[PDB]
Amino acid sequence: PPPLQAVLVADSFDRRFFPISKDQPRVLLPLANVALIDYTLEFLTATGVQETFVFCCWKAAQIKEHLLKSKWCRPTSLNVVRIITSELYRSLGDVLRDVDAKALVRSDFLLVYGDVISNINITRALEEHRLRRKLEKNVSVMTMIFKESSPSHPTRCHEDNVVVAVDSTTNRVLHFQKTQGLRRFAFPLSLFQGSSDGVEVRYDLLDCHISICSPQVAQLFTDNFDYQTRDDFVRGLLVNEEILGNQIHMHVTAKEYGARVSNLHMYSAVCADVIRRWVYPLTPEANFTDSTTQSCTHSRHNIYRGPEVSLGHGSILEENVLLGSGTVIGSNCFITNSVIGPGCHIGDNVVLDQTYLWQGVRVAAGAQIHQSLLCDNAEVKERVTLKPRSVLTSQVVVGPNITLPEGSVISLHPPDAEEDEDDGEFSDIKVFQNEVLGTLQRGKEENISCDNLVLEINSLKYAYNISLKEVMQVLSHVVLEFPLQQMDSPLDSSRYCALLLPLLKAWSPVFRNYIKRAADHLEALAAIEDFFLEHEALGISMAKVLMAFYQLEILAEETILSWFSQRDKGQQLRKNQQLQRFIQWLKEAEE
Amino acid sequence: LTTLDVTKLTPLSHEVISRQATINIGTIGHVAHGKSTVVKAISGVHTVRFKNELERNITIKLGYANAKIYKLNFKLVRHVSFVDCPGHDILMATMLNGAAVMDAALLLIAGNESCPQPQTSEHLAAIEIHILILQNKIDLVKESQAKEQYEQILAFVQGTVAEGAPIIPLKYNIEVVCEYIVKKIPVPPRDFTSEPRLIVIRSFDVNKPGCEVDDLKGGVAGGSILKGVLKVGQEIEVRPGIVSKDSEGKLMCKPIFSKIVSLFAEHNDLQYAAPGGLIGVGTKIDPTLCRADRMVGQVLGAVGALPEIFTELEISYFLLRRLLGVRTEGDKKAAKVQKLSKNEVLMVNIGSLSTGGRVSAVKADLGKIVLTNPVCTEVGEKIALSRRVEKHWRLIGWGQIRRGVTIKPT
Repeated sequence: PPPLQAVLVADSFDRRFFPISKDQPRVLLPLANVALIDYTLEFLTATGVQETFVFCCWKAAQIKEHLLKSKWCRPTSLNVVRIITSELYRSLGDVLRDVDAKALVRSDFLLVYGDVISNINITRALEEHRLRRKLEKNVSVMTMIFKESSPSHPTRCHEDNVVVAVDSTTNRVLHFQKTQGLRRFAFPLSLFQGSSDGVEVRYDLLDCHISICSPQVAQLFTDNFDYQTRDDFVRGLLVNEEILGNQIHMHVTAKEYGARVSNLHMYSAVCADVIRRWVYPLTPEANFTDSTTQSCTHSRHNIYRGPEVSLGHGSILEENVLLGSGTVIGSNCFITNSVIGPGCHIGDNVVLDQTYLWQGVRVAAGAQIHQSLLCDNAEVKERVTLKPRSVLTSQVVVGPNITLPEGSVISLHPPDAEEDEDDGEFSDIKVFQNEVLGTLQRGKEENISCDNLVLEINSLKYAYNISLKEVMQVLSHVVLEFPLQQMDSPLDSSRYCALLLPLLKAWSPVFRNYIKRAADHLEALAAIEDFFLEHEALGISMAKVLMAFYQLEILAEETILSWFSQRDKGQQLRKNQQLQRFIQWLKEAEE
Repeated sequence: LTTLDVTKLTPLSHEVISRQATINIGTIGHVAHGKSTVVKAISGVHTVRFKNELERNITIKLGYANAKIYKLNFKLVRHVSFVDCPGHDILMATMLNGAAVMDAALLLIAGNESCPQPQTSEHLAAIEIHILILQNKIDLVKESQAKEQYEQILAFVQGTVAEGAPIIPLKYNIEVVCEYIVKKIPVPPRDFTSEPRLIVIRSFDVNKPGCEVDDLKGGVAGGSILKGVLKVGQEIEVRPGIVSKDSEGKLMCKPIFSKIVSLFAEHNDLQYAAPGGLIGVGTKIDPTLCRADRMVGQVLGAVGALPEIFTELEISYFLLRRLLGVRTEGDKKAAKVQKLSKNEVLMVNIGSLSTGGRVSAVKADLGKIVLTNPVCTEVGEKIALSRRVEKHWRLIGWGQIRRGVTIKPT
């Protein structure tokens, strides 16, 4: 048994945190005055990880600087951390391809994002995965970690809901899909044809985004380089079940907790859970990231008080309140279900409900704050009311006499936020012919090569399995229609003649390739004769058009003469002096 | 036994000195893993079994099948190799990127039905370009066989514009077809005098677990020689080499030079090597540097072939409107090649070397695609472009290499 290793991606390849992510990496956001990277690293250290690799691409300098001062980077830590930086990273697939290129992993590593809050001991799941690998001889490649949860729980936001279908006897995953905006779900018949014993469909699973992987995962990722996310990988592996089966399994845990921070709603849910000791022993007063500033004491109704809080007179702290070090609280305040960062200053007669104030937030008196996040050094002036879901970016100051709406998101950066920040608040064959016509029209506009058009014509004809003589008539009809389609409704001999000039110039090699045999030349005249009747506006104009066949050697003069010799309306139309004049002009020129 | 030697100046394609593998022939058809029986009955069941590991890309790797056609206690007239892989799109992309791909085309078409699969196979064969069709519907009614032959003759007359002039009809018919192919097999022009050039399609290391202290044979890569003739003991060079991005900046791609210790075919190949086969060169390369299929996607050269390492390349975008030779009955936009959208990952297949890349930018004339891994193929080679519709990569179009950003690490 080799020592366990874990990969820790420190970048979410998705812009779900504008404008917060524009000046601070998501992984470094303070959940409870502690960075998410600290939480996930502590979780990894607890479960016995001895080697951790962190990949950072966006704002990697700040993550480097913060991490190098952390406890895990100390020489005494049992979790050996290696930091990798590469601006070429664009998705998790690139990260795994790089891992396989450098071959850091030996076997059975852990895949997990950098914003995962968990206290799960995966020893049982790891042992099950290793036993399944040993018995099945390297078939299973992945083991997801899922937690039972009711669908009505706030953690199960509509963005990350997932429905799964597995075999209940061996925990063998059979189907997996998202459920965003879907009122009904679909399941292929295949799931039942293989496992006739039984199939269980589950919707009470919460995606912990934690996976016990294998080097085969990296091998597949570097094989199918189009893969970008873990969901794409699992879908691609499941759809191609017949070849390289490599079935994925899962393990369900119910006595532990785990969830990733995807968006602001999930961030608030995870913060509320963490404050309520749901992630024990990852409680605020434990000070797992040992620091002087983050020390605090626990009291009744989950009230966490830092050093030198200096509480005001008559202020009431109801429940689920975390107070940072060096904070100042005014008189007759009321803060409930909220987290206040260190060094904050609070006015008088304020009401804070389910808000989150980071380091340096200063609030004047009379402000009512509900269900809003205030980034670092944000300031609020007198008598400002914030509706729920409001967001204040770093160093943003809001002036007095304003009631921000529900969707209020403001920042110093103009275009990212919904408002700028400043000291103020205000300011049958027919289908084949149609495909041929579409391809010809597309080729005409795109200036396509003659060879490209010839290949497309051969490809379309071969697929339809149409006869060349029928195709030649179809091509001639389409070509006649194409010159006819050039104008809208001129019904003039000059319009058809002028349009057919450029049309028959470049496409002559295509026409030459289409009709080569003598019988095709006779058929081309027959199609041209039928074209004159179907184009009675240009039917008289066909006398000059018929010369283009001899001009480009498409239809032979003898074949045209034989067509005129053989006789009806068509014979009467061909008997006109206009058709005869073209015949006489060409015959005299010929000899 | 073999009568090989180490004396040759101007190799001959039909020379009996080698009698191992002269011309690489392809077997394209809609057999759907049904051509395996015909191939086995033609040459053998498992004549090639010398090195196997965990399969990496079974559905995206071409497999050769050598076949020595002997006739007259007899004499071997020719010894060619049959190539047939699942998915005609990859084979077509490999063929339409230069030359030396499926020199002789054998079509093991079914004589039972004329479904769209035979039409797609015929379209792929036409796009790739000499072809030879065959009727595999044995054990049927004689009148039904004649009707199927007439239908196949009609299809051949339809396809005669591009390639429709084949003739064919428990292995007696197979032996007759093999004799006819040997009679009609044209000799292809292969350059035996140019500098050595090979593409590695499968890297191996036959050192089993618990090897000896010094008995460590490693570095036996496998592939096909593109141009020139390879001799044992020559100093081969890996064009891709070891590429490391640990420099906290531009990636460094250092090539690897090693003396070619041995060259082995399915049989014991001579010191000299002939193009057109899946031969393996074992050199003085560390087994760690070339793990199981690790060194895939590499070019082996002798004196540092002109192919230079590239990071991003500009191609002349040119795609097909619909699906080439494929049109679904529903046609619900499935058989519609969409435009080359930005940030789309697709492979370019130059020869047998397939690399990945995303279209960073393109405006109607040339896409600047940054390749997944650094590659060294050519400077003006016709590079194909294929995209996966649904679990099956298929050709989307063609283009020409114009310029790019190159790197040369030492």
